[PDB]
Amino acid sequence: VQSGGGLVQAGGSLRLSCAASGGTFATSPMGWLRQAPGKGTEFVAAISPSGGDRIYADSVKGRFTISRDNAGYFIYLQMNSLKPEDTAVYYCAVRRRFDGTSYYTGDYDSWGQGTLVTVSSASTKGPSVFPLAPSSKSTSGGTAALGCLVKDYFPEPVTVSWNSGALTSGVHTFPAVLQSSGLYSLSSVVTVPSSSLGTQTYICNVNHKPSNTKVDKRVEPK
Amino acid sequence: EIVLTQSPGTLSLSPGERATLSCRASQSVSSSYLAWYQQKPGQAPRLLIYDASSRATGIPDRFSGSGSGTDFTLTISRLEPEDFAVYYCQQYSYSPVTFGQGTKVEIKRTVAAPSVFIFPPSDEQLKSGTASVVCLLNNFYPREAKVQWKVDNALQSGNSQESVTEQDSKDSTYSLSSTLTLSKADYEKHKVYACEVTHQGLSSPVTKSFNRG
Repeated sequence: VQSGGGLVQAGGSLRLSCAASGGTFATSPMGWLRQAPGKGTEFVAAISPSGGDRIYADSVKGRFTISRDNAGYFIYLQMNSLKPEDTAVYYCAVRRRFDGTSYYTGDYDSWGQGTLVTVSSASTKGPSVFPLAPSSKSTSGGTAALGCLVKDYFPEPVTVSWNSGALTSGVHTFPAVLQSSGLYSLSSVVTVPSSSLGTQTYICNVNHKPSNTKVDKRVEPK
Repeated sequence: EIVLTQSPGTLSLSPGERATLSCRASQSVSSSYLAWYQQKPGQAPRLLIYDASSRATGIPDRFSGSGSGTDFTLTISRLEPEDFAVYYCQQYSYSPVTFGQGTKVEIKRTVAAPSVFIFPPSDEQLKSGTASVVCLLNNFYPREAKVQWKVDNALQSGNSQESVTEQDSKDSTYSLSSTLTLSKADYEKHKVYACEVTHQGLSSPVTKSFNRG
């Protein structure tokens, strides 16, 4: 039985708890695992029956602390300096097998319980803008696609245009999606004739007002 | 509380056709205190109907509501271009007021296969320690597709994000981006980067790929 999750902002802290729903896992080694949204299970931390050995995923080492009590009723995971990357559904588990290392998630058994923990980014950040270089050479025929990857910004929205408004047909600016880093990312792409590439300039005009980040980037072959 | 469910989840219809949208309640909605809303991206829902069958002021005749008890219907007797949107039912008979999960009304057009392109990460970006590879599915219909990343024939999972445009206002197609993100370390530990696309318009899945260079 669990508790202590929820919503907190980047730089917050939470202390999840794991209460024994049968009285004693006091003699069994215990672990915390997490499953991020759209992700698989990953190891977080573990602790030997005595509380002596304590083990931590690389991603959370330094920030998270696993601890327990002596009666084997309570195992804890103190989660400090929370990042958006820590957004996941967490659960404790009893290590009931020894098929490998104490890092091996497959050794741990749980029963479908989880606590949702969400870490909401806060800072105003402008995007980096990378080119999506044309998909074929300027000597090939048919249609070419190119674009701009507008990555790692917060909050919504950004404005994207091509040649400060000169190119609009064939343009698709994708909806921003919140990355696992709590920052948005989107691509803007355009299809053009292959033959045309070398004779015209394609520049995305990204403007992120919340930060007066305003970038224009030439997209050309590699 | 009263749980409302809408069916179907998506209606695909041609301009001018009639749309029939259903709202089912988990228990009786007293006095027919049921409302319908239209919702378009970036806009607050727009009240169409209240008391199950009364139009709000200025709402066109082609929106009509009926039903009682646990079953309600919104009819759009003729789909105008501006009517393709998401539609929600709401009950205000018992607190809390509850909402359905929406029925999307989209434009049906002929099946169109996607044009697929793959983009490696730029030199610039790798220098930041991260690599994004983008797969573009351009101008397809219907909306459903499958996009798998394979790195050295290894099916990838958990490290890709998808995004889909709204239905194009000119040709009624959709476009889709899948972006596989990994560190520079994990990037140049590998050779073949492939995007595999399955879609109804294609006779067999199309794969576009590059070898990191």
